[PDB]
Amino acid sequence: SATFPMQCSALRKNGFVVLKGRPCKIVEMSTSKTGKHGHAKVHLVGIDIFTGKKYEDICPSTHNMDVPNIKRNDFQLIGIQDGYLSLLQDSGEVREDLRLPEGDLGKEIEQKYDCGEEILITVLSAMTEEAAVAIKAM
Amino acid sequence: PQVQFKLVLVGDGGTGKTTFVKRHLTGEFEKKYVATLGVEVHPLVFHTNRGPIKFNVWDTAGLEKFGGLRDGYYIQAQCAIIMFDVTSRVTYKNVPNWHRDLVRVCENIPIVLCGNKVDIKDRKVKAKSIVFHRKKNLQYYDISAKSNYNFEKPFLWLARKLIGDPNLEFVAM
Amino acid sequence: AALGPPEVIAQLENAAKVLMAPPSMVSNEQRQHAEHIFLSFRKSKSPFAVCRHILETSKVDYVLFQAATAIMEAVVREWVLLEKGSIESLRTFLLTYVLQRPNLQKYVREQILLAVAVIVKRGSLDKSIDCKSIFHEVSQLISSGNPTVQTLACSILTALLSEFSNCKRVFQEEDLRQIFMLTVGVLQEFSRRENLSAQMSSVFQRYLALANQVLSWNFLPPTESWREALLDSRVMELFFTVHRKIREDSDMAQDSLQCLAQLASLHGPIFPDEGSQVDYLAHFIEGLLNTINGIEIEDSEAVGISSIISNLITVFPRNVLTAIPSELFSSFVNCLTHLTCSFGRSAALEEVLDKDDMVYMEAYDKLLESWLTLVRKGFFTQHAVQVFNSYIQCHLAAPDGTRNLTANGVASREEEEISELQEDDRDQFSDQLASVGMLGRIAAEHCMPLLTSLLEERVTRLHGQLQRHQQDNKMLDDLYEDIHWLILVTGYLLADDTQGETPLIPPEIMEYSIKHSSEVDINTTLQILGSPGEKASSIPGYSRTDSVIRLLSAVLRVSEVESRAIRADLTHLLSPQMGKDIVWFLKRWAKTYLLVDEKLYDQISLPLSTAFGADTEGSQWIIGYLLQKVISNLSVWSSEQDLANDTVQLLVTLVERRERANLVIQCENWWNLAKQFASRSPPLNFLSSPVQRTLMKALVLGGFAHMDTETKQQYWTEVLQPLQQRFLRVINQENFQQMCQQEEVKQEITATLEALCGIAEATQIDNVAILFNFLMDFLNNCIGLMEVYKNTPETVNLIIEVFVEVAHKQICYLGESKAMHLYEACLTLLQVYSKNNLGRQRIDVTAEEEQYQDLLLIMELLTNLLSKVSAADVVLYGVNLILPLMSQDLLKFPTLCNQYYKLITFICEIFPEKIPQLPEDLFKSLMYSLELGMTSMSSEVCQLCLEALTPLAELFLATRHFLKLVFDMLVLQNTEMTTAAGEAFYTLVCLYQAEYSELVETLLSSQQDPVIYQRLADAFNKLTASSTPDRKQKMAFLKSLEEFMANVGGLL
Ligand SMILES: Nc1nc2c(ncn2[C@@H]2O[C@H](COP(=O)(O)OP(=O)(O)OP(=O)(O)O)[C@@H](O)[C@H]2O)c(=O)[nH]1
Ligand SMILES: [Mg+2]
Repeated sequence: SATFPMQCSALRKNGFVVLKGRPCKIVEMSTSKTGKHGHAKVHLVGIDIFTGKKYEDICPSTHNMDVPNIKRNDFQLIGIQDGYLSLLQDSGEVREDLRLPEGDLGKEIEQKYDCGEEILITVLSAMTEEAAVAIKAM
Repeated sequence: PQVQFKLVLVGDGGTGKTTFVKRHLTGEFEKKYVATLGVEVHPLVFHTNRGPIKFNVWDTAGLEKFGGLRDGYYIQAQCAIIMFDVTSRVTYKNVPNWHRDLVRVCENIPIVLCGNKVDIKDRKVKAKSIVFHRKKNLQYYDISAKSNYNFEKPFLWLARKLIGDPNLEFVAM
Repeated sequence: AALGPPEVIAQLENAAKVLMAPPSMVSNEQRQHAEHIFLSFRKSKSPFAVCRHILETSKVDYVLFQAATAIMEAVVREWVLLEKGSIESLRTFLLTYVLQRPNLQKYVREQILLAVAVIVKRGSLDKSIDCKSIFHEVSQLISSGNPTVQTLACSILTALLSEFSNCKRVFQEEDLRQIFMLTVGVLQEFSRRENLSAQMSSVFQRYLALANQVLSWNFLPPTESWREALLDSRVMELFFTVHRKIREDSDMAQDSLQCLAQLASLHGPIFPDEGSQVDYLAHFIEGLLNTINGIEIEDSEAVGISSIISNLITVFPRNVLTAIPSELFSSFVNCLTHLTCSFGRSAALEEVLDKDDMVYMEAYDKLLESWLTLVRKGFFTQHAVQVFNSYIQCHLAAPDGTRNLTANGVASREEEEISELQEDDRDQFSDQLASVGMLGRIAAEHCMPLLTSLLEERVTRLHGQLQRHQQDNKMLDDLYEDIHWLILVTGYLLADDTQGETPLIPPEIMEYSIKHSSEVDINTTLQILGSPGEKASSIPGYSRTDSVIRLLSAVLRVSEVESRAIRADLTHLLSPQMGKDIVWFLKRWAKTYLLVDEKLYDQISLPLSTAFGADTEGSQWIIGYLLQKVISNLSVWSSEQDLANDTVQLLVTLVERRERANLVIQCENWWNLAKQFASRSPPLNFLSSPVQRTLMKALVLGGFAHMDTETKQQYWTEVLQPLQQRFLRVINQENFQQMCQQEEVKQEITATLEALCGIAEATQIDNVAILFNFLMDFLNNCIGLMEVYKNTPETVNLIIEVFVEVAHKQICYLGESKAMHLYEACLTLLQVYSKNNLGRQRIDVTAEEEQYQDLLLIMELLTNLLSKVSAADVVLYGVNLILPLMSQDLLKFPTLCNQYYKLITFICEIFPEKIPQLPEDLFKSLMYSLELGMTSMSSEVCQLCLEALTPLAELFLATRHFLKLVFDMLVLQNTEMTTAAGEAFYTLVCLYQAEYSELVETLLSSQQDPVIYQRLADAFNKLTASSTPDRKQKMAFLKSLEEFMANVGGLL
């Protein structure tokens, strides 16, 4: 698990790929060949699905690239413990290991939490990292 | 004494001028369309076998409403790039107008015509339909601002004409 | 601006020094301040005297430029206020101003002459200033011998010409002719005199270029005056002699040759009969040949000469071409062949020299194009042989050709990185390959054995080279290029493109096969065709084989070489380009030389009937051979996207027409390709998404060919049954939510959805109700999949894509009940998507991108839902569901914006009655979308909204609010004048006349000087006079709005 290999030619322009060690969403994928009769080589460039930094690489087609296994899950927010989100699965389980995200999203979580709204939190687990990435409120 | 030339980027609104320059500059392609107001001058450095060259590309506005001074920006311009959208025929019909304004404020400065967005399937303006390259100082290129396609070609041709060395080629720093 | 104070001139000059300063050293506040100084100065009321003073005193060229611009804009803004005497005095002031300053800065001079031309044309609009006064002044300016004054007159004429490009046409018939006659006279006087001075040669340049622009004017009117101007022989001989004199200028030569080409392009009703065309064409060919045969073509003249020749051949009809003297026609065609081969070799040299300006490639392209137009018993056979041999010599490698020869043999330089956007040779050089193919058809007796010999030699060379590459690296690519061009030429020789109809065997090929069918043993021919692995030279009597079938067998032997290289691990040594060539060729073969219908030809040769006939075993062999080819390519060529897609397209070609699908489904390779694809085996799962979609389309398409019930059930249960079984078992894996994220499940669901897209794409008229009933269950399961993959963007987007595919491909053939079921499914899917994405907020990593894609597909779904209980209510529920998702930033994606506004404006124009019946937030969102589309964004969007307002005038508060906006669109200053804007303005004016009189009176009260109030009053009165509370009521309101704009458009 964690990552599965896939021939570079088969990479979707809408999918993900591991670039320079980080899981990235592919934002551009262009093909070129050296000669007129040369074989194809792909120029990938993607955004780190967590940090947001741009990583790019050029590798020939037919060569295998590592594709990260991406999971995204919805927990309902039931607590904020000293900065650790207390999240409730629909199966009844509560996970208090994930921290609160920095930036305006953590500000939205604290504001909507002190206000008492039922807040749904989407956490993104990629390879070895997990992070809260989305908020849905009704 | 740095070697630099003034380049004026003209064309109909939404043909991908700001996209062309910004991708030429940062490396990111913006899918959203934010219309340019007046002009924005961006310096572009190219390392050649004869040294560095700087093109201060004046990214001008396509819409008449946001034109600003329009042809007033063409004064003392040393070279130009006219851009049109190969998927929008009206942007091609307007190319002789831009050519007229450039040739009025400037004169025989070398101009490069660029048909952008060749990466889109339904292409209305065919490549063989162009007669603009038939001149000693005029040239046409097929470019795609997305895929970084024929990006350096207008600047290499313009550099060869402005310097006068057809053996000039771009190299890595 | 004040006339006198030093602050005005000082402001303008300081602003000029700021704007002309190096931009990196001037803050944007200072820049915007300066350009605001100039822009506000140009918008002032009556700056004519002020600008006169600036032009007479300021010494800063930028300020003079901006002053001329101010005169230019003010004379049109306040045209109705100025008197004819003051306007003419201003025009003469500009003319004399630039006249008395010969060393004036160029762009200042040209800006002032632009002001003069604008004054003249604006005078032509109101019939105030005629062109004959400026023409007399120009004539007097030319009559003086001063080359600078002559240059000035030529500049004035060029300004008039550019400015005039009813007014344009009335200028076309009269004034343009006088300009052309002035230019022609100047060119005559210059051609007579020998040895021009340095300045006289420049006046000659500028007037020759002026003639070039005059002739190149769009649509010269067909009058007897233009007849006497153009059809006179002294003009043709004039430009021929002029070109002969300034030939070595390389710059005036192009202007003269473009003049001659434009004279050669005459074709309209300007020719009174067909005989004058023969006289004109004959004299033109005479002067052209006399000019060419005693002149070295050089570099600057090639494209001009070729453009003249191709103009003559393409423009004049064939009956006029054949009415000239036979000797003149023979000399013309001989010259065409000579220049064709010379330009061919020159262009082939330009390829290897890697020159920046390609001149001979364009000219050679024009000449080959003219050849194709000209040729399409045997007259051109010798010429066709010459041009064909020159093409084959220019595209073959060093030993037998001059493709890579520079008179040295350097073989070009380093391999140039080729992008995927670069067009293939068979597309870029399609016209040349078609021309050379036709010339090869009329001269087939020589060309076909040549192509067969070259193809056999290159085949053996490639076999030996590949065997050697196991135990000259550029020699392999040169060989690949040889086989490349040979395959292209052969393909365009043996069949056509048509792209709309069924391609037939070209008549020359069938005639050649019928005439020689007695000299060929069909058994040895079938042995050559049936054995593409062994050499043709070693077979019992290969010489007596049908030349056509031997050529097709040559390319087939190339295909066997490639396939045998695939059988070994030598796939890495092959050329994917050559693979594309062979696949394209076999595709073309399948459409012409497979299952020939004898009802489409008067007579078919016996060799082509027995080998490619309907019930013959030759066709059953070729179809299976192509199947094996597709299996090989799909087995190894996953990494080359072009080659893979072309291969699967060859498959679709083998299955499209039922005559071929009935024979392809009996092959075992078809069924093991079905199983191998449905098994998701290692080799085929490396293919991209569109390749697998097309493959699914081919298999489903094959499922509707001739089969008995046994193999029918076996086929459907071998193709569509594994999809149902795997999909239903995955969604029943005791998992409702937890297991979906794992790749073993997500990849299988993705594969199923892609396959569904292929099935939908295989839809035809007889496929619906069967394919649709198969897809509907998958849709109803895709509802729950939409609920399960909430946070998985790619899978949601894919599901929506299958709904878009089914709705687009099938709804046109569906009935009413089925379309109702599809409508319910789509509405439910949009309900789930809206429920999961309503108040969701995300961080970064291109979330706006993903919601943009989803919304784009949804918009296409609603559009195809509007293709066909009121049919449009479900679409209203859809736009109601996804409208809150339409953020202001998502409308900055121009594609999504255009689709959304096209959809909602189509809903407002057609079926407008359902708009007031919408809820409050829906109605407010729609009205705000229309106001935002009119007031900002694109002109296409604004015109779409204005087009949506007219069928919405027949709740009332937003319609009353539109009247103010449309009044500001036209009466105030977007600034695009449109017929739809006038229609919406009319309907909104006659609707609420109270707010209309309120706005008109409000504007008439806020005016300054009563001189404007009077003409505004007459204008608005003339507007209300034609309105007088549809068709006849608005038809006159449109013309009165045109007069209003032409009388109030300045008053800004
Ligand atoms: N498909 C495709 N889209 C492009 C390309 N270049 C630009 N675009 C898109 O076209 C739209 C317009 O691009 P811009 O560069 O902002 O247009 P512009 O030249 O700045 O026009 P104005 O500022 O109005 O004068 C944007 O949505 C770009 O993302 C291209 O090469 N291919
Ligand atoms: Mg711009």
